[PDB]
Amino acid sequence: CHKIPVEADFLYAYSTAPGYYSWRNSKDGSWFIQSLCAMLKQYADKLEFMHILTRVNRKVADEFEDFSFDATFHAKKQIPCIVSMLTKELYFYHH
Amino acid sequence: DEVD
Amino acid sequence: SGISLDNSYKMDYPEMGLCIIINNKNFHKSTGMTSRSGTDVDAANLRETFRNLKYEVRNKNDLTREEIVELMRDVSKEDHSKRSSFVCVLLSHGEEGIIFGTNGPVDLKKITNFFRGDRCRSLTGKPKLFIIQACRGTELDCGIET
Repeated sequence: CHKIPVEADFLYAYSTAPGYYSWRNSKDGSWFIQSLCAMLKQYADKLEFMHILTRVNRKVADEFEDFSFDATFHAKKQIPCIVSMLTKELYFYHH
Repeated sequence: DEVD
Repeated sequence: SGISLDNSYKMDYPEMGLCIIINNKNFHKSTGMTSRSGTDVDAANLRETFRNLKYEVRNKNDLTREEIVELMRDVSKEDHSKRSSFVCVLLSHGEEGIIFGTNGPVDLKKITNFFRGDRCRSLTGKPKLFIIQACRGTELDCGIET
């Protein structure tokens, strides 16, 4: 009885804000993927996906700051960027 | 720490 | 039956769906792109995390731009009728709107267009998740002390 947009039902979970570098630790992995996996492990049986990704935003924003011998690159920060074209709530569990 |  | 609500995606199909992880660590020398130390830790963490969410994980390593496009095309032409969702994780260099194959760039729009509602009918109405660890430019966030 209707159409949906061809761009509907996509979610882009970007590691960093538009225009910005994204940070990766050579020993620990990237700040964003480290945090995403931790929050999925802790909350995927408990929280809707946008709320999980908001916890990821907080973890990356609060807990990481790079160390560099280069003054241009030292002591910088990162915020991930959730881009949702979803039309429903997303829970990884059911029933 | 490195950039991508 | 009783009152029904339709506010959440149906995630009780027989399969959760595919989780495609593209892990680009080493780039062709001619590109000048640096190796992405640490990305194997990410790829292993993602494989385990999405395994425990019951996704069918497929890890791919060091794909050219041509291989990325062909992989995405082929996956979009699979029958996802029995799958609840689709996940693609991209680990690479990037700039705004772009992720890098080992030999050059791919527009993110080219990748995601394969999964458009009109082009992948067995995923129409289902969540299509793209998780992107890549640069989006060269700006640095100086932060502010609280």
